[PDB]
Amino acid sequence: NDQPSGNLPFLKPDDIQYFDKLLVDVDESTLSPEEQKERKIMKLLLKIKNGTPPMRKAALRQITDKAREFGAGPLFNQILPLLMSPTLEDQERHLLVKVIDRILYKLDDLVRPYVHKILVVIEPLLIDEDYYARVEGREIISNLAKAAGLATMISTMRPDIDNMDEYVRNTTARAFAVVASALGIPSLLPFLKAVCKSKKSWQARHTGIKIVQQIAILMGCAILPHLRSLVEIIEHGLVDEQQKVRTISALAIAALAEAATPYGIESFDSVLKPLWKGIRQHRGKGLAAFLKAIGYLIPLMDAEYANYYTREVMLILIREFQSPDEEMKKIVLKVVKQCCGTDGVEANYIKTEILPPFFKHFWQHRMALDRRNYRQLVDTTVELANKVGAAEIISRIVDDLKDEAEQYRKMVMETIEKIMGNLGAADIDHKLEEQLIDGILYAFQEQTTEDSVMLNGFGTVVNALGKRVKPYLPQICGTVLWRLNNKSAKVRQQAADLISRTAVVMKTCQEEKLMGHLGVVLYEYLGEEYPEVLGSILGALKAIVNVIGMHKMTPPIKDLLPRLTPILKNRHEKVQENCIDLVGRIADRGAEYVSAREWMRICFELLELLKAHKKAIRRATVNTFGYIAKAIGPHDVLATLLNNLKVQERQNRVCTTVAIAIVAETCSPFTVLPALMNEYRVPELNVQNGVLKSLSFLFEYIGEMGKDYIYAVTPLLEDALMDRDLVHRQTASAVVQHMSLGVYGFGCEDSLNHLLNYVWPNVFETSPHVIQAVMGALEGLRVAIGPCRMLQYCLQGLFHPARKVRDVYWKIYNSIYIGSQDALIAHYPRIYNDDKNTYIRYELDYIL
Amino acid sequence: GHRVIVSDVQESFIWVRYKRNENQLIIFADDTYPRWVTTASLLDYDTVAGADKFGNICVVRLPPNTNDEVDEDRGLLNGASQKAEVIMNYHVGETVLSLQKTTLIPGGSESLVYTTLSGGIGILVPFTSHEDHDFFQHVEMHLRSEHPPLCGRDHLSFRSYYFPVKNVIDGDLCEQFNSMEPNKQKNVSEELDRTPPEVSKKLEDIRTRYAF
Amino acid sequence: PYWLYKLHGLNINYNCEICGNYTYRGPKAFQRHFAEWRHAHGMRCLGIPNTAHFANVTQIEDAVSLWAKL
Amino acid sequence: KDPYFMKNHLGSYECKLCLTLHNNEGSYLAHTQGKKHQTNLARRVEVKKFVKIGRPGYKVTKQRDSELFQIDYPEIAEGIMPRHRFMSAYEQRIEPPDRRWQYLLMAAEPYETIAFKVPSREIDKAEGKFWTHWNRETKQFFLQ
Amino acid sequence: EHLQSKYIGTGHADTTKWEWLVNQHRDSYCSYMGHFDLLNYFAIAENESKARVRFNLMEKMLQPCGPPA
Amino acid sequence: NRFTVAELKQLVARPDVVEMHDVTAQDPKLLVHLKATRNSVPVPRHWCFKRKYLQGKRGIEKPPFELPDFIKRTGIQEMREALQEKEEQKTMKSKMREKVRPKMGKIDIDYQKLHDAFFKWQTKPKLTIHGDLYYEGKEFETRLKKPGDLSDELRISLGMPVGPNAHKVPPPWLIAMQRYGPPPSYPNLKIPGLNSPIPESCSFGYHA
Amino acid sequence: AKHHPDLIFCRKQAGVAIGRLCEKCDGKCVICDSYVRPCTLVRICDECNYGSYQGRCVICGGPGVSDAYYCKECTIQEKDRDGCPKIVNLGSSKTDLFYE
Ligand SMILES: [Zn+2]
Ligand SMILES: [Zn+2]
Ligand SMILES: [Zn+2]
Ligand SMILES: [Zn+2]
Repeated sequence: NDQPSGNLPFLKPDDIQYFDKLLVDVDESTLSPEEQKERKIMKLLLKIKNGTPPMRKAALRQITDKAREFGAGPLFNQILPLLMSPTLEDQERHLLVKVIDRILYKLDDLVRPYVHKILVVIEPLLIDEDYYARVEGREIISNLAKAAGLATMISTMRPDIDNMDEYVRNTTARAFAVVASALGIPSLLPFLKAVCKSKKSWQARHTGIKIVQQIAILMGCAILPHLRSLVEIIEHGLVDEQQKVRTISALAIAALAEAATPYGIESFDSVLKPLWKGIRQHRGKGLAAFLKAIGYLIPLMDAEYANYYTREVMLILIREFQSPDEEMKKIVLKVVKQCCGTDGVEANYIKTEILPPFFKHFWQHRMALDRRNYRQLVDTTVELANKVGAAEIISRIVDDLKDEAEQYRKMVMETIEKIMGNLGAADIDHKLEEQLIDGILYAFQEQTTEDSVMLNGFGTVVNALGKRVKPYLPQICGTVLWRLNNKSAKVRQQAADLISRTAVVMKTCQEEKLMGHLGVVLYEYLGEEYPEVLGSILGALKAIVNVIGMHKMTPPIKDLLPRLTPILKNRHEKVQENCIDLVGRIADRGAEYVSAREWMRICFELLELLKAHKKAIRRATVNTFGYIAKAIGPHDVLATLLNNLKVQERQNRVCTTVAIAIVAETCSPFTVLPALMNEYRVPELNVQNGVLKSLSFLFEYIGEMGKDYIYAVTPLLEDALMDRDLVHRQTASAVVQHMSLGVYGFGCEDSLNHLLNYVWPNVFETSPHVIQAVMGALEGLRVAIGPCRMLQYCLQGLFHPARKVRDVYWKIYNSIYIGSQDALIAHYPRIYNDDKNTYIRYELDYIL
Repeated sequence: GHRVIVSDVQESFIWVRYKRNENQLIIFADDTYPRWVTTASLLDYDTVAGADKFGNICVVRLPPNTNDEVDEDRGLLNGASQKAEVIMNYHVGETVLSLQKTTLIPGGSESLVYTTLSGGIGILVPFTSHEDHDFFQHVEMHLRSEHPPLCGRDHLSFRSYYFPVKNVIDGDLCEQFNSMEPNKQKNVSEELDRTPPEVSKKLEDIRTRYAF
Repeated sequence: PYWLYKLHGLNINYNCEICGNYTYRGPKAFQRHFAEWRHAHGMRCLGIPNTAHFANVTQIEDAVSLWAKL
Repeated sequence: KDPYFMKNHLGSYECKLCLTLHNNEGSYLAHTQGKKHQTNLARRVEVKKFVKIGRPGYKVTKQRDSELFQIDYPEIAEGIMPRHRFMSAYEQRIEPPDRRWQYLLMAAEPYETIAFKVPSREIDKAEGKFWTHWNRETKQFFLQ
Repeated sequence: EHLQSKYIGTGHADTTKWEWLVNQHRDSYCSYMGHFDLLNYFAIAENESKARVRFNLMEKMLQPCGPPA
Repeated sequence: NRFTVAELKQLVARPDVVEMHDVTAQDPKLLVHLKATRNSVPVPRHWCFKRKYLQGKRGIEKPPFELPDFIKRTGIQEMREALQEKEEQKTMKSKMREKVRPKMGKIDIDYQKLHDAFFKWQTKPKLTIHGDLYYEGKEFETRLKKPGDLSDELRISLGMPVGPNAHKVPPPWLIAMQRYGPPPSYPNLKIPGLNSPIPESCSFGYHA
Repeated sequence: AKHHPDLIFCRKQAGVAIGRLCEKCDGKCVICDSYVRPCTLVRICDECNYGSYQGRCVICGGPGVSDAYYCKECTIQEKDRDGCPKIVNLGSSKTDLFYE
């Protein structure tokens, strides 16, 4: 035997150490102490790590419900060496940390010895690459924080501070920051005060100042009330003999100053003199950290000191534009952004000597490759355009819209689109708008990627030029149409998308001839085999339908929608989404255009525009059902949606109960309501829960018009709440909730008091969906019939002998109490005095 | 006459029958709510309007059967057997200490005058026809939307402070139709499909008919 | 069936003194037996009227005190 | 012909003696086999299955006696003697009108069962031990 | 758990009679002095002024029912 | 510590309500006072059961649903029943054929009749007061009559025609009541032809 | 949300920063996730609206487009008068789907 003895999943040949004890069968006796337990919790891990998703969720529920029984001992000494394999995967690591956090709510206060053993596995999740692995790392160290308390964390993570390895020291710093978040700063602030002033080895001080830095970059403005007592910790640095300690003290000052913006500048006053001495006296990377620190401090400053500190830091910034090293390039690229966002630096000084060496030394090719040097450079160039002007920057980078690197043209187009989104296009003269029009046409024409940045740049530019783009629409549209004929398939998709960006600028430029030119052109490009071409065709055609009238467009809707009804059978999500957006706009605004049997033969098509995995498709098709109903009447579309209720699939039945509520309220609801009340007599489960779910949605939609239809459906919910199958009771409880909030303040407090008598015995159910449906119904009846009536129901179960009834009645009383605490004062019962205590509220009792 | 309406200091009105052949005092109806009634007033042979310590005003009308002939062990819910029912609840904001059915102007009609504890004096007047009641309901249902109160307190959730409101239209919100800017009055009035002088005429007709 | 009388409280002895120290093999059956012809006649020898006030009293000396209270 | 299969008010199926709910068509007829249905069937065969049946009408010789039927029966080759029973006309394959008399029924395995109409209320006793004789050697059967 | 730390007066499955009634009395006292007219009504029933009644109520919200049990 | 049902019944001013479990509470005097407070409703019956509150409604067959009368007078039940029984004969050939060539106007009833039946002929249903909770047997305990009146149902079974002639109609125990007296336990019962006039007090009898 | 029961809200003191909803989340009530009758604007706290977290979707964490709203059945139940309704943790959904 080489694979274990059952329907346990496949053992990869390096998983034959951790599940080695599964190839031999135990026949559980003669080897069964708790070992027969741990082999069992061996088995579950194999069903989790290697299994099919039914095996996954079965073993995962079976390991959460018995985590009290298994104990943290065997469970963690099996789980932890499995994560320490050198041959994991991303998803196996993810399912393992899911297994660890799913037992951290059960093994509260039992992972006390296993904190360090968890941390030596979990700490490298914080420095990991993908974001969600970082989030799982932070989440379960916060859970380990709140579960292990505080003092156990300090006893575990203190030997990991003077440790020799830099990776364990950095990850210990980030673990300290996340336990500081989950347990508050002042809980452990004496420990940080201890470790940062400790003087035996500088690596302890470096670690504690790293802790302060990651606390500041983790929790942003929640460091603000404890800021002064925390910068007093750091200020004993910046004068240490080690350069690493001073460098990380400056970086911690920068993180605290970025965190407390704009505040706390009085708490930063004891830091400015060593910062000034440090930037003046020496050069290196300490200069870079000090420079980042002052660049974050000076926006927190008043305008006199801000002006004085800006005008004598520009000298170093011009001195460091020649700098070779990349991190100081990023740092002065950040410092320029904040050093010119204030008053004081006059625009002519910036345009004479700040920006020319800036454009000489920073608009290179290699700065576009690194993403953190891409985005920082474009966001700094935007701020320099905010201060100086639009034309001075745009004329300096507009010639590089015609470059031969795609990333550099992407950078330049992103800069230009952010400038003309912020500032505007009034500054640009006529000698430069032709420069950038030819620039964006060449940059749009010659992209190899599927990025939308050239598209949004084109849209923002021709939105900013407004009416000044008129002698370029012959140049653009002739570029577009010849773009729509290619052997390539994506570049046709680049063309049609462009039309949907530049449809809005031709009506505001008195150009409806050319819209009448390219609507009829786009009419025949929608027989395209490629789905993502035809999706962008439909998007462009939607933009044209919006920007012209519906009833004055040249491929007119008499013969545009009949061409659209076979497009609607295309299973692609893009084509479906754009086609029913367009069919919905045609259906409400232009329903006088087709046969009113064509609307019937497409409202049989929108039953399979459900089962569509996108949820915007599914919520546009139900609005289309409402519009079709408002056209042709709520008696043919309703029979269609009621035949659809027997289909066995949710995402196909709940989104037709939505549609029944939509046709109910877009017409008047009586037009649907007998037929919808008649379908409760169909003896199938799904159709009865369908009419109850659709009554829930109907009452939620109509709101205050439920005063007329509550007596009609009260004998329906009184029948649904007596039914054995608990989905009847959860959906009828949802109907009771929405109806109770819909008839509030109208005097229908008798029907709701009738229905409460049937809702209230479902209090003791333990299925979570039905208990939240009944409890939402109770807190939605509280406002309808009063807190007095709900207190009369919640009374005498508050002190019942069984805990199982006492805790449910106490949580319904908590919902009433926090719902309406003042109104309960009149409604409390009279409770007589015992021997030692007095309980009669005597003040209410006496009478004038 | 032949009936007693005993106001408890905590619970509610308790109907009591007195008999002529015997001399018994038989409880034959009570109310489901607790109230802390201060004073009360009889309106019909059945209904009792009452006011309470906290600020509300209720009207408790007996059910249409409620036979008085009970001669004398279980109750219904630890109380009497024919539970009376409530046909308005309304919050006033002050402890209403005097209720009286009268006619304040000759040539007018009857109206329940209440005098509160903070000096105020108000009236509760019935509606004649359903067109008046529906019109004033739509007027105040527009004024909760267009003209919210100053403190931010929701007006429906002020009048439904202790018990939820029932069958009473707040005319102090309605008579703030004469106190908005005329664009708001034109918006509400065209939403009512009338003209704002006709709405103010209809809005003061009830006051001049019933009271001052 | 073993589990059907272990779930139901059955064959777990409980004794009602007023019916001559009669026996009962179930708590549900016990509180059912209180409103029965046999137990009502067993109180009728005591002269205590059948109401709901005398619901779960078993020993006669408590029942006659409770009826003395009324 | 199952008399316990019920379909309820919501389109599911139920065993009525077991009082059990079943979702689909195939989950009832996989419950009819199973320890819940069989033991409840016992609380609420082989020899019957293997009965040889040619259905050959033997020759009877009725005769008015006074103080009897003479059936010639070809070989059985088994120990079990031929058996009689008195049966009422109330249950029959066609159930037609005029039912209301009794039949003295005679049977033996390989061959057909024979019935004799009795219109009188009482005249003899249709009992096995008291009043039958089996001349197994010559293979004539007796009953009076 | 987190409700009774945050929103006071709620209560749980093990809330005794004294804690429930002391939250009852404290909410009653804050609604007496909160409403103007309940304070009017309690000032008429004595001859105390309104600030005397508010001081008498406010000094009673510490231990209104008696010492705990 | 837990004093029994006896002393708890002695202590409480209303020992009607104190049950088997209330001695096992954590505050018995308060719980039985709240059990005997005025307009509260009691805890549901199935807190101590074993059957998850409605899983005893297994084998009983029930009617589908009775529509209310004002909706039944729209004809929607007859049209919709005929349409379902017509659709139950269709094969998938004609079910997907009338998906692309639909014959509409199959019901198309009117809107004035529906707006009438929801606004003109709307009927108040039969509600209930706030104490009356629900238990599992509730709708089949329907048994919940007076001296001097006999129902039509009982009169069919007795063979006693309702008429006003107090002597030929009377119940057959009339002659015996003339001989032996009126009911010992109804002192104020009045019977026509005995102590009430024969043609005047025709309601069979009355307590007066 | 109500669909995912493990998601927790911020529930700290609501400031002046108006909450925003992404393009995938448009129309949703924050507490209910219903699309009808918006009545009250969403005010998120200051830690949930800081720096890079500005203009971000309340439910998702994606880039916001429109203003966020409570429905009318959250308004009249006063579910808008508890804390900052910014869903804090991303838990057990849209994380394994990233891992698939
Ligand atoms: Zn069965
Ligand atoms: Zn909501
Ligand atoms: Zn927040
Ligand atoms: Zn979102």
